[PDB]
Amino acid sequence: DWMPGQPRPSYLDGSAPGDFGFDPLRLGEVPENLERFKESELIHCRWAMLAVPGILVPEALGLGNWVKAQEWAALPGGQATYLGNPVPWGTLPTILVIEFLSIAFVEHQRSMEKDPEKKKYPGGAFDPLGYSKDPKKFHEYKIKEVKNGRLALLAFVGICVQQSAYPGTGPLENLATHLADPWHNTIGNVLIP
Amino acid sequence: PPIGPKRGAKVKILRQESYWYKGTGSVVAVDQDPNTRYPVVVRFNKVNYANVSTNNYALDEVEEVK
Amino acid sequence: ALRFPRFSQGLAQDPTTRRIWFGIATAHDFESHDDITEGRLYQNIFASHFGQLAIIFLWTSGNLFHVAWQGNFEAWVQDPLHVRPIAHAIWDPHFGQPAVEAFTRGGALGPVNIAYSGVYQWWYTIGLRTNEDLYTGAIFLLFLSFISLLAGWLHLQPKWKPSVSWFKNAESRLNHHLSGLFGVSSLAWAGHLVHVAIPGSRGEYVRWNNFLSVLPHPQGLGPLFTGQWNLYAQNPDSSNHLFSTSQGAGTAILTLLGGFHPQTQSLWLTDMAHHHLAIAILFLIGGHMYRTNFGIGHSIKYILEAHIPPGGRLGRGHKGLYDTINNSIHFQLGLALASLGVITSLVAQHMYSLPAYAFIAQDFTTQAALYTHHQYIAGFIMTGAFAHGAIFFIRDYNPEQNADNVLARMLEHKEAIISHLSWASLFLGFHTLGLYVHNDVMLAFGTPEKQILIEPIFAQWIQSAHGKTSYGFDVLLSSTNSPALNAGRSIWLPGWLNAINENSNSLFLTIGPGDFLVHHAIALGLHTTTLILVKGALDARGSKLMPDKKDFGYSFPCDGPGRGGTCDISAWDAFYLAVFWMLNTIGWVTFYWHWKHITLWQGNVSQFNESSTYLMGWLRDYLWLNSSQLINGYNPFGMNSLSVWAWMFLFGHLVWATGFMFLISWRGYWQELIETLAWAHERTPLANLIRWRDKPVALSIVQARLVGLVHFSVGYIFTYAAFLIASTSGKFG
Amino acid sequence: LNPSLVISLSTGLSLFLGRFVFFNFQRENVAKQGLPEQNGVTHFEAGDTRAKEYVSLLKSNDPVGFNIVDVLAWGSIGHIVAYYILATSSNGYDPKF
Amino acid sequence: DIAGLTPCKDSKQFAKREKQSIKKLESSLKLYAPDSAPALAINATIEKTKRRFDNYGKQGLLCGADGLPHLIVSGDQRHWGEFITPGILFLYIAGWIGWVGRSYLIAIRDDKKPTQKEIIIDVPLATGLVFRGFSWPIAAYRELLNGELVAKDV
Amino acid sequence: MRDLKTYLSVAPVASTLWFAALAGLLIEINRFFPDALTFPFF
Amino acid sequence: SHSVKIYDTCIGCTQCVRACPTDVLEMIPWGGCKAKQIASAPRTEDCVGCKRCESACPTDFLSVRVYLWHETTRSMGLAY
Ligand code: CLA
Ligand code: CLA
Ligand code: CLA
Ligand code: CLA
Ligand SMILES: CCCCCCCCCCCCCCCC(=O)OC[C@H](COP(=O)(O)OC[C@@H](O)CO)OC(=O)CCCCCCCCCCCCCCC
Ligand SMILES: CC1=C(/C=C/C(C)=C/C=C/C(C)=C/C=C/C=C(C)/C=C/C=C(C)/C=C/C2=C(C)CCCC2(C)C)C(C)(C)CCC1
Ligand SMILES: CC1=C(/C=C/C(C)=C/C=C/C(C)=C\C=C/C=C(C)/C=C/C=C(C)/C=C/C2=C(C)CCCC2(C)C)C(C)(C)CCC1
Repeated sequence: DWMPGQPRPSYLDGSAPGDFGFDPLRLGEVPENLERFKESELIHCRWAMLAVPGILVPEALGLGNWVKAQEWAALPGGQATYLGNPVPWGTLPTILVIEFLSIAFVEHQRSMEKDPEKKKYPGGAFDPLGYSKDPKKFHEYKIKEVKNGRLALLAFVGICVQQSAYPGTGPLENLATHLADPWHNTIGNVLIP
Repeated sequence: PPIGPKRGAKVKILRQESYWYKGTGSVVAVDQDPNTRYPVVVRFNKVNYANVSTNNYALDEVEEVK
Repeated sequence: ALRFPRFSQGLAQDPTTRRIWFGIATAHDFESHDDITEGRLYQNIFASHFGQLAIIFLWTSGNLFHVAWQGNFEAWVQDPLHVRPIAHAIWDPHFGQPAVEAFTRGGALGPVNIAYSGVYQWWYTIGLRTNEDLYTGAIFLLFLSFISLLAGWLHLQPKWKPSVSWFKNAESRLNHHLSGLFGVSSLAWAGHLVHVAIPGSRGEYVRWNNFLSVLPHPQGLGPLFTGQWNLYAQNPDSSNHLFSTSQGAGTAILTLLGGFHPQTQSLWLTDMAHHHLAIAILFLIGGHMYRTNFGIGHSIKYILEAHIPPGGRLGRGHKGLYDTINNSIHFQLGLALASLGVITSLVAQHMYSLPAYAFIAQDFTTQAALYTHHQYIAGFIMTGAFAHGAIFFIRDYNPEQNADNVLARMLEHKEAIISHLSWASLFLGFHTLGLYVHNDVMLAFGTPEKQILIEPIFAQWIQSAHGKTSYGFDVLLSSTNSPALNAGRSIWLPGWLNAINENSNSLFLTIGPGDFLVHHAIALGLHTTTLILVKGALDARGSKLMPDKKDFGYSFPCDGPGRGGTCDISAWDAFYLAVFWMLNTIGWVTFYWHWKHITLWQGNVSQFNESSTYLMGWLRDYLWLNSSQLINGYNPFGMNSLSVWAWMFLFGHLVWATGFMFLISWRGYWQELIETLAWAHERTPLANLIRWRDKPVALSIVQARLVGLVHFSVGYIFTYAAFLIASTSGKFG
Repeated sequence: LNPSLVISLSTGLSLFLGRFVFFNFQRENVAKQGLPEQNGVTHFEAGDTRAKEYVSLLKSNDPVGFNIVDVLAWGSIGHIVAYYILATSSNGYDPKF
Repeated sequence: DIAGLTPCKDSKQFAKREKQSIKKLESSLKLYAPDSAPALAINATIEKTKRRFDNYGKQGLLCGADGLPHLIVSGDQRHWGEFITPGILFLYIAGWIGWVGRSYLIAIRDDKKPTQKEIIIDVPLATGLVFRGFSWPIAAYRELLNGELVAKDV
Repeated sequence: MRDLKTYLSVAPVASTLWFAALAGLLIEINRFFPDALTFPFF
Repeated sequence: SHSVKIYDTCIGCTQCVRACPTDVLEMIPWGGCKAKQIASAPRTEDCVGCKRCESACPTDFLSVRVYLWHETTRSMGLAY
């Protein structure tokens, strides 16, 4: 339970992977809304779970932070660089067009399915090692996935707010700044400036 | 067996052209003789624009409240 | 029939004079005529539209012809700043010789009128130079008037009248009006500017006889198809250019600069051509939305029925509104009038701050005249927009077909709407009048430092965010490194910041306490007029004092003196009351505009800034002070050319006061008087050999209200027009 | 830069997308929205002569049903894209970071 | 400064107004006697003028080109004495009045002849009710949470 | 005497007294703290 | 001639007939009320439209209604 001693919603019993009875705004009071919301939750969680390593790893490497790495684009002679090598097709417009075409194709492909259990767990060509063997370790894996995903979303929004507090910084620069004087470099200095 | 609500009950008006519409009044007499289309006599707490405080009503324009 | 009027048999059998009066005032209410169909109503309205189009073309024909014939245009084009434009000649046999001498100005050879419509500046701006252009245009307008009349006739016979369900095809009409009527017209206007007026302001005279042989740009239509549009803006007019000459002229045809033209204090022509091209593109692309004969597009009814929020807070949403709008003409007219009224006062607000015509910002009287004209017309249009909503609710509304959608829900909590409008307008009135009276008392006692002077810090902040640097706020476009100022610094921000930070134009004038107080008065006016009109609309189907009002029509006198009395209970009567408040509100607005501008044009802005905060200031320093020349237009020692305004001023005061009669005295008194007079006449010798054919009767109740209101607002407009024109024209500054 | 190259590239991409990616979704949305109706019937069945669908040219020999109208719509989508790209790629405009 | 307004201590126009008004008073004074009662009244008014101008100087108000004091109601903290704290005072007193009135109305609504107590006040009852407005905020809060402030089914 | 106590609580007399007392209170406040434009305390 | 209509909520109090200044109204027998009486309006070509009858009716809402309609000599109250 998300709040011990707090009555559960009627429509949220505790069977769904991740249901801890949390919906104070009753936005899932309609079932056909709740199905879309479950698929939506998993999509967001998966994007953030893939994103936060993409934000931490190259900064921990010898590269620029997640904001700095997307700054050539706003200058005319823009040119990207992966692992310190000038991307041949690095210019902006080619990248924008390619991104559009590919993402549109795959996302419409996603929209064209109506299971609605496949909408969140399609599997098949997406489950190579076949971890969908047993329906009891399967539900366990579902819970662990959703839990890590909510943690990942928490961390991504934390990254964004720390960014807008210290413009021109990275997350690991923030961790270094905080380990450099723990009792003095904390959130107080940005809530009571 | 008589008709209608009891004498001195508390009823709600459903005749929307009435001044006391969706308000409440107290029954005082229910004409039992059929051939009368408005048997219930209801007395109200406030007067309407014509300075009148009682009116006749049909059986279905009156709904008992508690 | 067998008598006038034919459309009403009930009026035709009326043996009193009423028959004539009401015969005239019911002639265009087609839904109330005997033997009316749907087809007859629609076809009548179509032909009537065509008649109005002919009217408009004939009127503009008249203006062109008359300034080309009795006018001043040719001399005005040679020096727009030092000559007064003529409207037309005066021929009046009651004139005496001194008045003849007094009105002969502008270089004319006899008495004339000076024009204040602003047509010389507008026609000069778009290309017309000599009297033959004006004659040409007038003849073409005569032609278009005749063609309008011919179409109106043609679409009334059989073999040419359309059906009711042609008129009910909404998707078709919207496709055509969006891409055809708004987009194609704007494209062709961009064309006229690119081909005729942009050259016209560079020395060349392109006309019908040579235009196929003059390039508008050095590399015509090359860039457009190769894609590099930027070449069309590669060489703008330099900022030392003289309008109708080649000195300092460029070659660009489309730009985006932002500023004003330095010499004429007007918008650049290239900016306006580029604007019209841009919006014509937008309209053309957007006119391809709804579905027609070709199997693609949208169903409006489906969009309306699909928009219902789950959780049922809007009930059944918009389900069924397509047929409520498509079947009611009063609904559609109310919508049309509301949109047109809002954009009419938008025209008013944008034409004084961003003048489009060359040398019009230096003609102060035309500025004031145009602003007041367009604001008053917008106010009337608003009152009509709300009146046709009440007519729709009475006549064409169907409850069961709108069950539980947004409309019936509006009807279902009318008390909560009216009560909160009432609260808002009470609050504004109390505090605004209270602060004005506080300030007046403070100054009567000689303590102007005890005034309550609230500073409008939000409007000052918004002006800073546009790049004004008079309040030191340093926000968007007024800061140094913000992305807003950073992203536009190359295109329009130089010209914009240059114009907004100049303090002799009207682009975002400085504001202070006086502006705060008068703006809250304007808000009070808008809220109270809205309260009256909305209450009249939402109570037109019935209330508690009369629950069956819908069975009586839009307009009727009363329900007698029973139930306490029911004078002025129809929805027509709510409209009639709201017209007074509309007039008062537009009065406050235009008084504000004219006082601020007349003190700015005199280099005496501190006068307004000090006197505007208490009502004795408005009465003495604006009304009384600016009246001397007008009322001296004629006096025991002679008359000057202000005479006609000094006269008109008094006319307006007279008509207004006569309106009080019809509004305070009511019918019974007059009817008894008339019975007395009828006796007197029938009894007198040599005069009873003459017999009237209609029995004379007093006017009707609703008729008396209408006639009183008409006198009142005619007097209103006339007196204010006379004073405004005479007090600006007398100073000409 | 090369105008006709970009023009036909954008047009061919738009038309391919219309015929191979969204053709189903679009047909389904058009089916479920339907013909505009007044008072319960379509505009023809209320007496409007000029408001009858053009059955003749809509029919097509495509395997899926692409016709002249889809070509016009999607092709001009591609043209508008191509012209935006051309204009702002040659306009010399530059913001600043 | 804020909206271009400089402080009344540093405003030359503010001073000019002060001394102009003061010596207009003292020109009206030089009559009737140097000690008669009119002279005493005029001198009292002069001293009151000095006190007023100096108090506006102390309180840190903003002056414009007119030389008169202006008011900032935006929420800035250097100026809460201008609008927000007198506004809190007003809202408190107004709620007090209205709350007492509503509780009186409710207290008499069950009488056989309620109108008799509307045109002829029950003064001991009102005397018992006047002082509940002192805590009207807390009471109104717990009356909103109770589902007790809004007449149900209206 | 009881009738007088009732009469003194009729609407016009009650309002007259209420507002005369209120007027005295505001008058004396302004006689002590004159020319207030702000809350100069805290 | 104006229109006058009687509705079945009438309690047959006769107050409307007593009030008419031109004798438009009338009582007729009925069976729908304790009075076995109902108002009727047989002579509406003489109605001046004063609504003196409506001020007299006690039912809520009214049981007699006057709809002003086309005007004549008698309806306008003209003595000439
Ligand atoms: C100067 C003339 C005047 C004034 C002051 C008003 C004022 C008002 N009109 Mg009105 N009106 C007028 C002319 C005027 N009207 C005319 C000519 C017409 C055409 C017939 C109308 C038609 C009209 C309509 C149809 C409506 C109004 C409404 C209103 C009220 C709007 C709410 C408001 O602003 O809060 C208050 C503003 C005030 C200015 C009140 C001022 C009075 C203060 C309180 C004086 C305080 C008294 C003080 C203690 C001393 C008392 C002295 C003692 C002897 C009693 C308001 C009281 C609307 C309304 O009722 O809103 C709910 C409304 O529906 N008016
Ligand atoms: C491309 C095809 C097309 C075009 C061009 C039009 C054009 C027109 N139709 Mg039509 N219509 C069409 C197709 C078309 N229709 C079809 C297919 C149908 C059947 C569904 C209809 C059914 C129909 C009906 C039933 C009616 C019209 C009407 C009208 C006229 C509107 C009134 C008017 O002139 O105001 C002019 C409007 C504009 C110029 C555009 C608006 C301008 C905005 C508001 C502001 C302008 C800004 C600018 C600053 C102004 C400059 C000011 C300065 C110069 C002084 C107009 C000329 C009405 C009519 O014909 O009256 C006789 C009307 O009754 N149409
Ligand atoms: C496109 C705009 C438009 C259109 C098409 C209509 C159309 C219609 N209106 Mg409407 N209305 C409009 C705008 C419009 N209105 C506006 C802007 C207002 C606010 C003023 C109103 C307010 C309004 C009301 C309150 C009513 C209508 C009514 C009507 C219907 C019949 C009108 C009629 O023929 O009576 C006859 C026409 C007249 C009597 C006009 C003659 C009298 C005028 C007012 C005097 C003109 C002043 C004077 C001569 C000029 C100055 C004098 C000189 C010294 C200079 C009709 C369908 C009436 C109706 O029948 O209900 C459906 C109705 O009661 N309208
Ligand atoms: C300035 C406003 C005004 C005006 C002009 C009038 C005028 C008149 N009132 Mg009136 N009245 C008014 C306000 C006004 N009242 C108000 C506000 C109220 C409310 C209290 C009343 C209440 C009232 C009552 C109760 C009575 C009158 C009566 C009269 C008439 C008196 C007889 C008379 O003198 O004939 C002469 C006419 C005039 C003096 C008007 C001016 C004449 C002009 C200058 C002549 C110009 C003619 C012109 C060439 C026409 C041709 C123009 C062409 C284009 C058509 C008169 C026509 C009384 C009456 O009817 O007497 C029999 C009557 O009993 N009034
Ligand atoms: C430049 C000319 C200006 C006028 C252009 C408008 C005309 C084009 C559209 C008219 C459609 C006619 C519809 C059928 C209407 C029709 O022709 O029906 C003929 C009409 C019979 O009426 P009906 O029985 O058809 O009535 C049904 C009505 O509901 C239809 O409106 O008889 C008359 O002609 C009466 C004449 C009175 C004339 C009164 C004089 C009015 C003076 C002003 C008139 C307009 C002038 C305006 C100038 C300011
Ligand atoms: C009664 C009725 C009616 C009528 C009604 C009316 C008359 C209404 C109106 C109204 C109105 C009169 C409205 C208005 C409005 C407006 C709006 C709604 C707006 C807006 C906008 C915005 C939002 C903006 C934005 C912006 C931009 C764009 C940029 C700059 C900045 C800003 C922010 C400004 C009808 C017939 C229908 C029906 C029946 C009933
Ligand atoms: C036979 C066939 C084929 C072929 C096909 C093709 C070849 C296609 C196409 C097509 C196309 C190729 C189409 C197109 C186009 C279209 C359109 C429809 C267009 C447009 C445009 C627009 C409409 C606009 C323009 C403009 C202007 C005019 C102005 C300025 C700018 C803009 C842009 C706005 C194949 C073998 C494959 C298969 C089998 C069959």
